[PDB]
Amino acid sequence: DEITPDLWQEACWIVISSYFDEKGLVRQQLDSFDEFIQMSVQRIVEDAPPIDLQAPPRYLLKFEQIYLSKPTHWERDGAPSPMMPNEARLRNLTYSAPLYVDITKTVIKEGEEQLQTQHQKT
Amino acid sequence: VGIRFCQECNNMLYPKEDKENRILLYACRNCDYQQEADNSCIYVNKITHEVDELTQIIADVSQDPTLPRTEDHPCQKCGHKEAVFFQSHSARAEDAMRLYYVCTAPHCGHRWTE
Amino acid sequence: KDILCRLEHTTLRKVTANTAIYYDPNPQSTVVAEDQEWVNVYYEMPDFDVARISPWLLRVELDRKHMTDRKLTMEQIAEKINAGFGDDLNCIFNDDNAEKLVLRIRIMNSDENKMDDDVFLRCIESNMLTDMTL
Amino acid sequence: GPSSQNVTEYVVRVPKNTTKKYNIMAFNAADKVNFATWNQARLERDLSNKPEDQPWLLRVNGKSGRKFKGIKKGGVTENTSYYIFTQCPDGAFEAFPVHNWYNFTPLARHRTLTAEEAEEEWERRNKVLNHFSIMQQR
Amino acid sequence: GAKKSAIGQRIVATLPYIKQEVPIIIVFRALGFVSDRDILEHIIYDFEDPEMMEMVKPSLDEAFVIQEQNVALNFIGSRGAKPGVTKEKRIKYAKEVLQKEMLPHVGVSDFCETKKAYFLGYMVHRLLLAALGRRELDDRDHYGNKR
Amino acid sequence: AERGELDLTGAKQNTGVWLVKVPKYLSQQWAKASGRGEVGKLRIAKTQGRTEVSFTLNEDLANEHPFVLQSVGGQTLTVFTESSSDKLSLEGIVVQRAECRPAASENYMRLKRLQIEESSKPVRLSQQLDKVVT
Amino acid sequence: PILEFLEEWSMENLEEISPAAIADATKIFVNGCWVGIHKDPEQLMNTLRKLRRQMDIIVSEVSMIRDIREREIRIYTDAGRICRPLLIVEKQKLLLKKRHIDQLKEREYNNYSWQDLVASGVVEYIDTLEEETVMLAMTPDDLQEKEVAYCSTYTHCEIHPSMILGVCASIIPFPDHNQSPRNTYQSAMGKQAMG
Ligand SMILES: [Zn+2]
Ligand SMILES: [Zn+2]
Repeated sequence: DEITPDLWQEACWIVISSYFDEKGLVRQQLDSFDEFIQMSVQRIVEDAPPIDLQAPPRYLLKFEQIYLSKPTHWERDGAPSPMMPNEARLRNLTYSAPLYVDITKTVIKEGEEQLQTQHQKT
Repeated sequence: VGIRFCQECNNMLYPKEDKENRILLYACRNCDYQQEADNSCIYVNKITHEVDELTQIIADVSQDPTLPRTEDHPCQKCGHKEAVFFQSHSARAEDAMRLYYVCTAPHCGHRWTE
Repeated sequence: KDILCRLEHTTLRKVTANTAIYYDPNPQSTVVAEDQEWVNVYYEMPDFDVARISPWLLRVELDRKHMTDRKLTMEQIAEKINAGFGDDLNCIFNDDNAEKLVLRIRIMNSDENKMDDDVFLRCIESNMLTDMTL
Repeated sequence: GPSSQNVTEYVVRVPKNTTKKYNIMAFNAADKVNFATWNQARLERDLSNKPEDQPWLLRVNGKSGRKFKGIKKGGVTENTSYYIFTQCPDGAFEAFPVHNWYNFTPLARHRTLTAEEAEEEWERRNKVLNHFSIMQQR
Repeated sequence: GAKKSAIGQRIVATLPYIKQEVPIIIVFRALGFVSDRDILEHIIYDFEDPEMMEMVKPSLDEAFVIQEQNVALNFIGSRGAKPGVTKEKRIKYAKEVLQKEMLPHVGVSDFCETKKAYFLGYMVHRLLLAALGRRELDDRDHYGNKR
Repeated sequence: AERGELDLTGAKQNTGVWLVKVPKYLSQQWAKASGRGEVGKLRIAKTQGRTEVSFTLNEDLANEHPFVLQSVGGQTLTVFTESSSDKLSLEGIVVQRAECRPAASENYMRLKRLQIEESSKPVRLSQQLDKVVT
Repeated sequence: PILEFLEEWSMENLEEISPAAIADATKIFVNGCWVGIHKDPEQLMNTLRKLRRQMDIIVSEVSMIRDIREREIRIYTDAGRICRPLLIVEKQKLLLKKRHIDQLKEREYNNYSWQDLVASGVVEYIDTLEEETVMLAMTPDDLQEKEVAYCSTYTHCEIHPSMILGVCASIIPFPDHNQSPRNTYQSAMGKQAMG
């Protein structure tokens, strides 16, 4: 029915315990970065004006989609390997994720023809 | 007090006097438009400005949940017992302590001060 | 307290309640109805304002409480204005018995017959309410 | 009579295409524009290009009448639209979509200070008096 | 000064990329609002409030010399950080500043000048109410004002 | 005689027109079924001191909308057109203004979500990649 | 979503009104951009709050502030606004009932959690600006009791007043029994301790 004053002390700590079970304490850091990668990183790439180049052939570069791989480390031999944070702390590595962007290149040579090529995951 | 705008260019009308007849005229600058003035007063300022906050108080404050309510001051126009009371809220009020009341009843924007 | 009143800097801005600039060329028909009863007393025996006077007129209202608190009356204030500006400003004022202290200002006859006749009243008003010291 | 309590219902009709596109032209309440005195009127694009997305100029009775500049409404309503409904004798409303909205402001017609004259008179701002004199001189 | 003390307090706008703050009415003129009514309707929403009216009087008198949008744009451009070698460059420069640099959150499209005039009208209105004491001044420490 | 001349017959005949604001989905269905000419019916009722208007959408097109009327004295609005033949005309003056909204509200919040969902689909987000690009 | 929704609620766009209408209507601002004006701010605010509590079109972190004496409604959807959860109070009664506590006790093997309290409209996030418009009960056991009659219009209630303390300040026992400079010195020493 209703929370009586004798149960409120127990009731409010249940509500708060459920808050910290869900959100935790560092939620501001984690949610701020999640939004940055998921949304801000993509908005910046789409908002940037397409590169237009003129000699006279005309070239246009349109950045189109961002992909972000799991944090990966490349050994001296060049073999990529998923980097565990403990390895990053131990080996003084930088815990970084490779960032890729799809790019579509279109070129016009005033010959009523356009060539469109897409560089996937550049 | 009242401000007049030129009917031709909607610019401000400024006070003028016709040396030919010595009557106040509201003449438009940059427009050669003139109007026969009727107020005869070109400027007035109140230094003590004892204006009543009742003119400034808005009837919608009756909806503010943070304002206190009293049953001891029933509205004169509707008899509603609950009223919302608060202070001046204007910096020009050198003695901003008196209480202004507003009727809590809907559509009754009556305001008064004790 | 009398010494305090003589020491404290007092300017017309402290004693005036409100002020307004009117246009009334005929003093025998003051735009302010209340002034007609007392202004005609001066125009019954005019001096330095017989021949001409500026139709533009500045009216000031003085708070009886502020005036009496400072032990000031319209008499020395009018004299102080004429002492500071000379006869350039014809100062005319109602009797102390009036419900409100009122003073009327017009530019001298020879100036009407020094920057301007109309807007200059705002300079005078603002100057009287700022730099003039009673 | 029944006019005080009349009730009517009319079918709504929306033509698929029209030879003339419908636009809204709004004027400020203080302009008190009157169409009876508009013996002639012109609506045309501005000359600043000397175009499809540029201001419009409205002139009435040639040069003798009032002049106005029409500006397109910048804020579009991606989720809302406007339609004009007109009374018809056949008992059905014809609705036209508002293709464009233009707000018109009057343009004063007088010898406004040119850029050169304003540049000249600007120095007076430091000590100008009796502004009427500046227009009487000009 | 007698002339200055007679007009009193006046409003100036410190626009971006401009060396000296321009009179506020020049910006409304530059945005294309010609008559004082067109400008005041954006600053004073209740003409029956003579106190606000007396506050804008000196701002109008200072800008009186500039009665044309192109003249206002030329004036703004003349004070720009990049002085235009010609009136057309000055107007285009001033137009670019008002189009993109001033109040970008309100809009940057060619027809957003109406929204910028209302917001600039509101900025002046807020300044008038503060000077008239009808609203309390904003507090820098208030976390509602922080991000 | 000029390309910019407007045919004022709409104004000369004092053609009065009603300006109505409607949702894009509502107008989208009307535009889709525009060729039918049977998008719905508009009902108008007036009383001694009150009046009400509402629109009912055709069942086949949906597979009551009361109108909120607004005064026209606050701003003078007019309707004009541009012909494909490069000839302008003035159709009339807005004598009444209203906005169309459905009678129901709770289900409308759902329909708004439906429109919002369709409008959100183009919002591209950075995709996580399981394996590095070789 | 807010701007699109406000168009349905008769908010008049600035470019579609005469300045004479700005006198009585309330200004609606979104992220500080003046979007338009509205003639019935009370019904609008009630609708915005109802949608936010139901999470229909407005997310939990959007704050709506109505400045009654200023005829302004400000809606902030921008980032960086600090906010905190508060229990909602209606008709001087908490919206939180024993059914919610029982469901929260049975948190595991039930998947009921904090997100269900927010979705149920039982608790909502109040930012520092909206807090100015809020009348906040410190505790339901004493602040909203009809006998106190201090205020009969509480809008929200604190969950627990100790949640005003931080991480290091939450480690002090009985901080309400210590001189305020001593709580500050401990907050610093707690970071310098060993464990
Ligand atoms: Zn004029
Ligand atoms: Zn009442």
